[PDB]
This record gives sequence, structure tokens and C-alpha cells, in this order.
Amino acid sequence: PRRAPAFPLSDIKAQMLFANNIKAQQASKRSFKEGAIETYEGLLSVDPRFLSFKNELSRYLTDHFPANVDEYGRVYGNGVRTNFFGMRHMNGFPMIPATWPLASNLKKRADADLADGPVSERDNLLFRAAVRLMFSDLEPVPLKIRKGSSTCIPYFSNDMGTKIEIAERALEKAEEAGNLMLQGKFDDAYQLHQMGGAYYVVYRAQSTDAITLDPKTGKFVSKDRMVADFEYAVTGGEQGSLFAASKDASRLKEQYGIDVPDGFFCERRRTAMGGPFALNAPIMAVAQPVRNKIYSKYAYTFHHTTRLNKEEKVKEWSLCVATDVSDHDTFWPGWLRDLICDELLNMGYAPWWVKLFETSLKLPVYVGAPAPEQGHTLLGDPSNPDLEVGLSSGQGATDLMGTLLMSITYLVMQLDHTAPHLNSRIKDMPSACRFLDSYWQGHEEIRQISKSDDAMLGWTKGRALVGGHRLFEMLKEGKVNPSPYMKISYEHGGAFLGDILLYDSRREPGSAIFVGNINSMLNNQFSPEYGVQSGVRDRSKRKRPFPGLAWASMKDTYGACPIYSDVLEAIERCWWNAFGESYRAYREDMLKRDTLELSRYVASMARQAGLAELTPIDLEVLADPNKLQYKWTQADVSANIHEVLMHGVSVEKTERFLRSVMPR
Ligand SMILES: [Mn+2]
Repeated sequence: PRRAPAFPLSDIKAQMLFANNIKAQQASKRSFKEGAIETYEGLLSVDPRFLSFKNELSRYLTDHFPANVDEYGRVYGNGVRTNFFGMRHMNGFPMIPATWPLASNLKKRADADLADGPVSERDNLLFRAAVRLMFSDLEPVPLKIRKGSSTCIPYFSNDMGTKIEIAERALEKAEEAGNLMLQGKFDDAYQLHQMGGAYYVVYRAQSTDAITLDPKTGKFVSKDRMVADFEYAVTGGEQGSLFAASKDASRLKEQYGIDVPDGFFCERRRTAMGGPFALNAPIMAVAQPVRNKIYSKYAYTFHHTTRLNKEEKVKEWSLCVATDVSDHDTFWPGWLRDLICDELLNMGYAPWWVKLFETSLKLPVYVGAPAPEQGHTLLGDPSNPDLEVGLSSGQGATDLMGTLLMSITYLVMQLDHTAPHLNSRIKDMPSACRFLDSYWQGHEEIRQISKSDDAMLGWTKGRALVGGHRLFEMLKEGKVNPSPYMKISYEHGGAFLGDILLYDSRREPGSAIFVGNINSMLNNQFSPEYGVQSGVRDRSKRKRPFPGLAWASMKDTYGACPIYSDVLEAIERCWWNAFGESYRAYREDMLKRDTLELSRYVASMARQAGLAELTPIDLEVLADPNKLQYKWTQADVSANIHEVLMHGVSVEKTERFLRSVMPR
């Protein structure tokens, strides 16, 4: 039922994706790469003392602090949701092979019994009302770009000046490019304006993944991660195979001379994609104003900052249901892209802009290196973008696409199973908009707090409450999917945006508190996704600019966890055993060094200004800016800190661009 076309790197269609420069040519050819990460300056992830430390600590913590999660997935007592074995990976060494991305998810969705469009007129009105509320009265803002981020296809530039030029030129030429695409002239739009081509597939480490200790054998077992081979990916699963990738790390001894202790595995690898920057810039210029609207007008549902900010909302609920979505990005439906585009056209959005947006969600994918001797293949034809990959991670509005799908999916679930008495309020577009506007502000008896695939669904006192309890019971039973749109279950150890919802004996939201996840502290400190990149001179361009700073925000982030002190003492004891040094003194030195280094980057900071004016969010973000891409937003960060990590295109250029896109 239609295999996607595939082109080797030697083909002209793949060659056209890479400009005539060293960086672009190296990106096209990059072979499978692996190696120990520099966890901290002068410390490799595979250092024998470090692995000895991880073995002792993971075993001790699991033993003394077993998971406290009830039958309904609610966390209580110690605030622990699983074992501590997730740290037992040889960081920088991936599972083999990584998956080939699916060119079409239509069969995947159909086989999972998920709908190929809105089920009812009510659902159609609600998805369309989400578009009308999110994209209406937007205000122009500067187009902010992450420092050191790549422009990907075709230039592969990491230079801010070049990126600003590309973005400004893209805002000037988006109209002409969109109009070419409306004529079916995709090759012309790409050749002239670099709008099109493909996503560039990079495989990112998920540094910690599930590991269990079999009591019968005393041997560790890593969670099997299913991967698709090339045949499966091009045929959307009609042909080829879906098999468990190998996480076995024994190979590292033979290949690299690295000692592999018992129960240490290769890391899980996830597909991540980088979009063609010239196509993303006009999308980002609309996406940022949309975020500003939803985080202000609909702050209740969408704007999440601190554990207390989340707590104030949840405490008012009679029932809180922490949901889980299976493989959100790959299941994300192309019919939603089409519905969104159709609704934007109805609202009066520039057709050329809608075409650019539509094209960004149908684009071919260039597969780099999933395994040794594999990859270097373009999936899909850039002359006529027609892929159904789901949601591409590097698309300019991915967070909004996932948020829109999921927010409506959860509301539909609440309507179907708990609140049929609210159906009469959704008769047409004006009434659907009024209802959704009220629901998103937290003014209804059914409520939610969400971000992409993470959410907590709420019920206050009223007619829907009884239904709310039946839905929770249906989720616990796990025999029937409560949604026609996505695969929904309950989260095993309910958490929202990193914070665990800690319940007491009553198991009620009113007396539950949000606490930091102690396991995430351990993941961040001992299993970072990236190395320190000590060879990258400009720290603001690194994946981890100032790692030492996270020590200063630790107490604020994790201090509320019941076992906080216990974990820090266990770390100290185990680090003494492994290195013959104080971990606390080691982190205090790193904190001092990074505080001093930070002042070189902040204009307002004198030669030794200190961290006094910085918030815990500022510190977590400076140590890990990836938190600014999934956890927080621009407004949550101090202005002088945001400038360290981002640079912008003037509001004058974006204001003119936005006026040309938006209705009258
Ligand atoms: Mn959650």
C-alpha cells in the first residue's frame, strides 16, 4: 500500500540536500560514531572508579528505598517510583541498531485501532476551536534562535551571524517560496530559498532506561527497545521486521579495550530530527506568538513553572488522573496537520504560509547512521513532500502540535466517559470556542494541566466526578483504550513536568504535594545525555554550558523529596569508596569555577558577581538548556540569562512578516 521512495547519498536528490561546504558534506557522510562521554571535566563515563560508584550506589538505593507506588499508580511515602538501576549504562555507547524512522504511520495507527479523522462533528468542532483560540489575536515578538544550534539542510551552519542572515532572508522570501509550493514547484522553492528538502536524522541518547535485577539469577535485565529495519520503515510496517535492539555492552571490551562490569548496558537511542532552518524560521515567527498567547490567556492549562504553581491548581481538584501516551510523536496524525491547515485558511491566514506549514509536516527524512555500515539514505521525494512520519521533532511548532492534539484528546476523553451533560454546550463553532475558552481557563468542573504528551486530568465536585472515578478505574484495568485518537493509559507513578505528585494516606489531591524526582537528580548528575564538550570554547554553544551551576539549584529543585538527605549521604559514602574524595567538595569546586566562568558571558555580571540575582530555573537552564525546550519557556528565565543562550532577529523584521501572514 505504497512504499516510500528511497535514494542513496550518491543520488542527485540526496546530494542536493548538502551545500558545497565541509560541514554539510561531513554531515551527509558521517559514519556511525560512539565513545565514552566526558561526564565532567577529566572524567569519562566508563572510568572504572565511576562504574564501581554507579554499581554500589544503584544497588544500595534500590535496596533501602524500594518504590512506593500504589495499585492506581499514585506515588506515596518515600517519593520513589522505580529501582535506581537506570544509571547502569555505558554513556556514549548506543544500543545497536537504532530504528529506521517510519515513512508512513497510517497502518501503525489503523492497527492500533486509532481513528483516521475526527470521530464525530463535536470532536471536529473542538479540534478546529483549538486552532481558532491558539492562532487568533497574536502579538509579534523577536524570532529567538538557540546559540550554536545547526541550520541543518542544506548549509549545516552553527554560526549566529549566518543563522540571523538565513532567518531574515527566509522571512523576506517565505511568501515567494509558499506561492511556488502552491503551484507544486517544491524543487524551485528549495533551490531558490532552501525551503524544503528534508529533515536530518540525528540519534539522541536516552541516557537512562529501565533495568531490573532478576532475583532468581542475580543477573540484570535491560528493557528491550523495538526497532524497525529499512524495509519495515519504507513500507510503514507492511514488510520487513520490528525487533529488539542489542543493549549488550560486552562488545566494548573486544572493540575498545573497555572493562564492562556486570549489569552495565549500552544506551537507548531515539530518533531526533533537525529541520531545514529556512523553512523553520517563518514557522517559528508564528509559533512564538502562539506560545505567548496560550501561556498568558490559557496559563491555567498551559503555563507550568514551579512545583507550587502546579500544586495550587491540583489541590482544588477532587480527582487527579495522571495520564500516559504511548509513542506520541510516531502516532501523531497527519489528518490533524490537514485539519489545522484547513482551519487556518478559514480564519484568513496567508495561503502561502499555511502551505509552508503543511509542507514542514510532510517532508522527506535523511537517515544518517543508525548502525555501522547502515544509513546514508533519503526517505521520500523532496519534489513532492508526501511522508506521514507523525510529528517531526525539529519542526518549528512541534510543542504546539502535540499540545493541540493532546489537550483536545483529553477533553474528549472527559466528555465521552464523564461529562455527556456538557455535549449540548458544543453545537457549532461559536459555542465550541466559548466552551473551550472556558475549559482552558480552568472554569469548568472538568479540568486539565498539560504539555504535549504529559498531563494531569482533573474533576471538581459535580456531575462529572462519578464518571471521573469510572474512567480512572477503566485506566487501572487497562483492557479498553479510553480514546479513539491515541493509546492512553495511566502513568505508573504519577508526575507532571518532572515533579512527582506525592500523595498521603488519604490518596486525595487536596492533601497531595508536588516534589522533585530524586531519580532525575541522579540521571542529571551521573548520566548526562552529553559530554562537557571541553573543546568548544564558547560555553553558551555547548549542550551543557555550566554543569557546576546545578549544585546551587539542587536543594530548591530536589529538597522536598522525602529521601533527599539520604541520597546525598549515600552519594558521599559511595564516592569516597570509589575515588577516595569528597563528592560535595568536588561539586563545590565545580560550582566556584562555573560561577566565575559565567560572569564572562553575562554583560550585567562583574568579574566576580556571584549567583545572588539568579533563580533556581536560571541555574538548571544554564547547566542544561534542553530544559528550555521541554520543561520551561523564555518568560520563566531572567532576561540577562536568556540572552546568554539565545539571540534574536529584530521585532521590526518579524512585525512586517507577521502582518503579511495573519488575517486582516
Ligand atoms: Mn506525567
